[PDB]
Amino acid sequence: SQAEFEKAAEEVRHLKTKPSDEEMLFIYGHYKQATVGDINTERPGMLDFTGKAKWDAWNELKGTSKEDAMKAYINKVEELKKKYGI
Ligand SMILES: [Cl-]
Ligand SMILES: [Cl-]
Ligand SMILES: [Pb+2]
Ligand SMILES: [Zn+2]
Repeated sequence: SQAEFEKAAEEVRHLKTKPSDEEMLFIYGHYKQATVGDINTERPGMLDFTGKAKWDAWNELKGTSKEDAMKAYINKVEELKKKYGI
């Protein structure tokens, strides 16, 4: 639900240990897919590697519905809370 999505977006900021870059990109990609939906931008160029990594994570989810990305985002945050603590 929307209230669960809001709770998860808050709780993920409070993990006691920083998740891996892969976990952080799962969170970023699904957050975008659950809100904007399919990627609507061009991949960052030049030396913006942080931007390219985020873009690639969101691009891989093209086709996923907002509702399914939201559910996966919430589930991942709950997984991260159990893994790292809050
Ligand atoms: Cl890193
Ligand atoms: Cl589904
Ligand atoms: Pb579905
Ligand atoms: Zn907070």
